[PDB]
Amino acid sequence: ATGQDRVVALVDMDCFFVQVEQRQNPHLRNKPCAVVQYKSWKGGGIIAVSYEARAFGVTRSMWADDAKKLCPDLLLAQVRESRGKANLTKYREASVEVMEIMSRFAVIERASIDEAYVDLTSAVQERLQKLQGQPISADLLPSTYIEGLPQGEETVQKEGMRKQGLFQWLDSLQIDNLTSPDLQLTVGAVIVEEMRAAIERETGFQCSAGISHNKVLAKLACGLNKPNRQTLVSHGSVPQLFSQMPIRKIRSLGGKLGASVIEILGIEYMGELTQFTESQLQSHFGEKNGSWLYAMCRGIEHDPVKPRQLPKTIGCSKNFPGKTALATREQVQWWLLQLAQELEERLTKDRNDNDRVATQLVVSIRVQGDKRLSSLRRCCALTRYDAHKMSHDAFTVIKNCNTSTEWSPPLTMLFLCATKFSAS
DNA sequence: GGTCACACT
DNA sequence: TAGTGTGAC
Ligand SMILES: Nc1ccn([C@H]2C[C@H](O)[C@@H](COP(=O)(O)NP(=O)(O)OP(=O)(O)O)O2)c(=O)n1
Ligand SMILES: [Mg+2]
Ligand SMILES: [Mg+2]
Repeated sequence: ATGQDRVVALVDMDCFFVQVEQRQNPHLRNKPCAVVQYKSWKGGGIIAVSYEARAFGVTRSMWADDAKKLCPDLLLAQVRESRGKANLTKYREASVEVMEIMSRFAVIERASIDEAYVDLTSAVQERLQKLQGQPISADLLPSTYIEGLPQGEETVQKEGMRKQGLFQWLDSLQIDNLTSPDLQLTVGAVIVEEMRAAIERETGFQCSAGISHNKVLAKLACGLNKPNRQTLVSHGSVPQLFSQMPIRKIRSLGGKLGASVIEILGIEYMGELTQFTESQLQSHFGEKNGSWLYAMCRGIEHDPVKPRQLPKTIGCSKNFPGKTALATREQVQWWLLQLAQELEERLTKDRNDNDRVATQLVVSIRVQGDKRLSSLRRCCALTRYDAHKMSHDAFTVIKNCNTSTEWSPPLTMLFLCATKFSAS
């Protein structure tokens, strides 16, 4: 196939944590902004950045003190601290607002706290049926961009260029054909406009979206015209788009695999992948990766949009870097208890909200000087939503790790995760 | 820094 | 694992 079977959208909130704080605090609005956690060290780590702030070069993971140097006026919203650790409840709850709205339109997959994939194939056919032999107006796509267009003097302005590109696309469109993938993408884009308007109107949160035939392309497209804009990436636009597209850009090619792909094949762009036979790619990167790469560089992916509105696992973690590493048994127990308590609060709310219970508890830790995020992973049955029992059980699981009332080596990280959810 | 999902074997 | 490592937000 040409992988034009489905219409898929990825909707991603623009600087989400910042928006949540901005909505709550009007003074932050339309200003260089960032969300930080753990203010005491280096002003705290920046985890979210407003677009005004990004203009000053402020970036995520940048110490607030350093960010201040770039942007003296930068406004900061602090992640809530509960029980001595960052609490992300406000953002999770804000995420639910967005997810619930999106769920109304189509079957959604929660890719992250601030984004979800949508399969609009069914919705599109019905809408196509609803409007018959009906030409699609540009007004229905006020925030839509057509990648690769315009092509072949208002062009000086970005909005003018967007209008020209959109017009070229629409004039080209043949609406008398229901089957056409481009038409389907276009109608899908119309719905996404409606979906995004509903999100903004109902939550006050602005978002961006990518409309394409698969998840990878939808995701890539979404990023192209952020913020507060949606981009339609057609099948035909892929060759030109991928021709200069760094391999790392494609989802899942951001890490080692992307590097090896680049390193082994001596190429920099997605498009260059077309040269190679499927076997060739399979030989270097194996059976699953090779097939995925071969199809993907051709704008073809089959990964389905999973029907998962609600997350699979609920986890609590904290880090005790460097000196702060826990070197006493009582210390480990107290922190396990703090994690367990928050987990219990989240688990209990989850059970009431989602009608399910977690049957398995996962405990993960890191010892100092270990190069691995997890020094050890251990699991024990989770039979009660009791923080004291859970923390007590977790200690039992990891206690042996200690080497000779004091803990050695000191623990750099503690992780608690509830998993294996069951209906209740 | 804190949470995720998932492909391994 | 069951338990580890990858890639993501
Ligand atoms: N390393 C990261 C990346 C994201 N996040 C959190 C904070 C973000 O606001 C939120 C959403 O991630 P994101 O979509 O990658 N970025 P954000 O929404 O902030 O800005 P956009 O670029 O998407 O407009 O998750 C995080 O906590 N740690
Ligand atoms: Mg976002
Ligand atoms: Mg995101």
